[PDB]
Amino acid sequence: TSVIKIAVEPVNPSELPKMLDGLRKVNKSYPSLTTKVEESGEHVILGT
Amino acid sequence: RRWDDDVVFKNCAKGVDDQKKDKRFVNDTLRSEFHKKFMEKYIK
Amino acid sequence: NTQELLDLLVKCENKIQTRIKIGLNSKMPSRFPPVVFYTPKELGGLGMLSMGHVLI
Amino acid sequence: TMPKPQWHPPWKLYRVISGHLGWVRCIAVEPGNQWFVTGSADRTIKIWDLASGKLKLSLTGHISTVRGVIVSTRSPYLFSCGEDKQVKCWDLEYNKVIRHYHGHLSAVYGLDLHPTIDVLVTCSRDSTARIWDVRTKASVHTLSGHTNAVATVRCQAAEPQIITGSHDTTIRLWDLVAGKTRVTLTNHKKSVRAVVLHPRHYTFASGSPDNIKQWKFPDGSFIQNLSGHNAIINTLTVNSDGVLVSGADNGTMHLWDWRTGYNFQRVHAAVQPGSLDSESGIFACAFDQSESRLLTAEADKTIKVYREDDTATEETHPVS
Amino acid sequence: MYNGIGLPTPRGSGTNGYVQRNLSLV
Amino acid sequence: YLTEHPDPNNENIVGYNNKKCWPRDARMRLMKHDVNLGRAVFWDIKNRLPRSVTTV
Amino acid sequence: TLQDPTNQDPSYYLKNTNAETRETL
Amino acid sequence: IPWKVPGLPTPIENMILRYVKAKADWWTNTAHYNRERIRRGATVDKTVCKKNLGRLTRLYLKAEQERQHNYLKDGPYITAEEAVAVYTTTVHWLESRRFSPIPFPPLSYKH
Amino acid sequence: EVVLHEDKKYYPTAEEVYGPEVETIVQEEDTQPLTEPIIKPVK
Amino acid sequence: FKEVGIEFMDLYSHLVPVYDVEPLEKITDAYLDQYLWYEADKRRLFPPWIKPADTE
Amino acid sequence: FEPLVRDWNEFNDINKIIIRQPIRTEYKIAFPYLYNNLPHHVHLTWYHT
Amino acid sequence: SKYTDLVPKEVMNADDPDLQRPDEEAIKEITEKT
Amino acid sequence: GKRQHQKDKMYITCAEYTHFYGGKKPDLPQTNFRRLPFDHCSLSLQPFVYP
Amino acid sequence: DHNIADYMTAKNNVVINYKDMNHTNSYGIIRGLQFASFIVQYYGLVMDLLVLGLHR
Repeated sequence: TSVIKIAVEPVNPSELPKMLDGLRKVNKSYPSLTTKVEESGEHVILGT
Repeated sequence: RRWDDDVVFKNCAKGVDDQKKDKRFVNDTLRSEFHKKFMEKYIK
Repeated sequence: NTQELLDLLVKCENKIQTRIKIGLNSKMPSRFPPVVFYTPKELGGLGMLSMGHVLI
Repeated sequence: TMPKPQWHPPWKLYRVISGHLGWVRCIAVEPGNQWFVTGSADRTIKIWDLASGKLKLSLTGHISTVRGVIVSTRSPYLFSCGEDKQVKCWDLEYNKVIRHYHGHLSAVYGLDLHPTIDVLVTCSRDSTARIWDVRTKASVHTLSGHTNAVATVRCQAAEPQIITGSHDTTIRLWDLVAGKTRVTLTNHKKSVRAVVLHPRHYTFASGSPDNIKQWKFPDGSFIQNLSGHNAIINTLTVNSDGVLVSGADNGTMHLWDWRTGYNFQRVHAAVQPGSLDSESGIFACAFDQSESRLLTAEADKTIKVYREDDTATEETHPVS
Repeated sequence: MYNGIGLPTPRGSGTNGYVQRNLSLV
Repeated sequence: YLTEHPDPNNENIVGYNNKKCWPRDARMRLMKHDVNLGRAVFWDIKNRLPRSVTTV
Repeated sequence: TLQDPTNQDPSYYLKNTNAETRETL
Repeated sequence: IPWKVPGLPTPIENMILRYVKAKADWWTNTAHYNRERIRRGATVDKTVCKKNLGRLTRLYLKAEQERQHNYLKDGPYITAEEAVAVYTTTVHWLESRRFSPIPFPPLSYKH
Repeated sequence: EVVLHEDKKYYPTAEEVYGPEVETIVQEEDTQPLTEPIIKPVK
Repeated sequence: FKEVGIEFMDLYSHLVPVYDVEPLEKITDAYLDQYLWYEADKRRLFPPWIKPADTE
Repeated sequence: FEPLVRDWNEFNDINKIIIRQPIRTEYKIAFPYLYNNLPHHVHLTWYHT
Repeated sequence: SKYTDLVPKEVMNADDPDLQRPDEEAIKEITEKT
Repeated sequence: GKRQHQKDKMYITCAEYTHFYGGKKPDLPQTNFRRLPFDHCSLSLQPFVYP
Repeated sequence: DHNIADYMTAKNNVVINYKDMNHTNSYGIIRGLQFASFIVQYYGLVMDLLVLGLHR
């Protein structure tokens, strides 16, 4: 199970879409990686 | 009977409305904006 | 309560002592033990008041 | 008397750029038309955008007035000389000065790069010119012989490879490999401050306060006297279409036809808001690589850009 | 700079930069 | 204040300057109401005083 | 959506003129 | 001090005004960044602080002398209305506080 | 209005002296850092 | 009156004007200064919000 | 050595942090991309033999 | 040294080819020599 | 050569020019978080009563 | 007393001279007079009455 949970955020807020682009790429590349978006806008990664 | 009834002056800060000092480039250096800010900062 | 000052005071106390050692053409710490600075003028020292020997 | 000269349209001012804090002394355009570089009495070198006219960058290494800039075509370098006796090589990958040349005795007044060999040639107020290896920073030669400050220096592949005009009112045509003068041209009466080489005509013009003279390579044979610009002229620039520009020290440009020596336009531009009417003057001009726009670096601290006027015809402006 | 404490360089500080933990914490 | 100086892009937080000496819990929180209340108070006091005699 | 976090005259300047000022001007 | 030389030809005078303005820009910019270095602590040399103080004083007095000239030419900045309102307000204040004005000190003044 | 000393302007505007058909650019600041190269190499 | 000279005290972060007045005049001004403050304090000219006060 | 590199926010807030163990410096050396914002010029270390 | 070489030479395009600069082979040879 | 006075040089240094004389400032954050709470009137900037 | 007031106001009207330059002061006060502090406080009092009201 993926229970270790890490939150990420770009340094320049205007640079947010590129991070999202990057997130989709890691989601394809690691089979059991989970990415969520919370209510408060954090982007969260679940790994092992 | 507002709290600023017996106040002598009004509207005194209507001129400074907009700051556009940057676009105006003066070739005279003592009249330039930079030097006026300099002299305001350092002779205080 | 101001830590910036405490850093600044340690720096400044060391600059004053180093300028006195420069005046004597030497910076070797054992020719200039702190007795020569801190001792009061009534005994022949320079008599400087201390603020920079604290733990920060 | 002469043939009918070719028709050239007039040029009009369309853009004034103002960011320096001293006289703009030199100007040069990158080989790919994206940016130009100006040097100033401000001691900064500024890199501007050629399309938008915006300031990209400033570089500040020099100690005194930056007197000449040039951009290398075969390497990513910018070379600048100055009145602080120092010639620097700027690496545009790093925006850093990477090497410098030493041995000049006084202020360096201009510099040029040889278009095939990697040498740099600088001319100076100690009345010498010097040929520098670009890499190893060594004077291979000091061209000596002028008796007053060398004001301008130009280079080509064909013989003669170096032309220097000077404040002792003479022109000298040099052998690059021996380092000796071949030809001395003493036709001017006042000091020769600007020399221009035609792109494909194998001639060159030189300017003095007297009049412009137009000469023939390799031997220096006099062709023609272009007269009428009664001012100290600081720069000559020639177009590929045959337009010659003379920028004066009192701020007037004269456009000329190279072929016939016909003066078809006179331009005198206003000064910037702060300045004095005596502050008008032109220290450099350059066409871009497209040759569509003309850039003049001036003494009221502005860069003025001229554009060729498309609505005018031969019928509107006749050739007299 | 171990554990986010200390001067990144002791140089020009006027001191050797030795850091110890507070012994009077409760 | 918002009648005289309308702010559609809410840039009033940009000019406002607060004490960087204290920690973030201790500095002023730049909330919309409070940033506009402060600017309105200052603007009212600034209107009191003729520019020829002095200003703030 | 109410909330989605992911997105002249001389007597200008001169209020309250008193009697002595009006009479003087 | 205003500089005029009556005989002098105008090419020569234009050249002189050109080069004096160039030197003035070089002087004033150097004043501008040496003050920044003095304030930040970058200089430690005392003669450069003396030179900057000298340059700064001259620049201040050029500006201040202009300010006085503009005051006399461009009018008082306090209008008649604002001045009478300031004056009348002070009179009402002093009148309500029942202030007795200070007299000239007599020569047989005990203090 | 009456113009105060810090308000007053001595010279006419740039587009007053050059005209409408001329575009005036005042560049006080630049748009790149020194860290970003002018000729950037390919990676 | 006679002319005053001006100098600047360099405090490294700004400059302070220092005025030099002739001595005769200076004695007369110093006497007037003391007298004016004594009578103004006795007659209660300055209301208590005006600081620095002598008492604190 | 000498250092190589030389605002109010929600992401850095202290009410949200569960301080269970401190993060030592050794952990930041060991997994540098996980425990550092901005790892520049960082080398991955040999994991285990 | 004489007078006749300071009077203005003919001003017209008698010969386009004569004023044209040498070809690329000659300039490459002189470039290599130098 | 020894780089003995590097802050005070014969010209304006690169960092000094950036920080004071018109170099490019990084300018990282712009109005990062400026949202009125949901319970407040947009005009008054105070808690509403009749929404 | 109007005599004292004339003396103070006339005393502010002097030539200021540093080195080769000099000009007449006619606008502001010269802060280095001995009684200048009085003038500032008293003139500051008038500015206070602008910021407050007479009533407050």
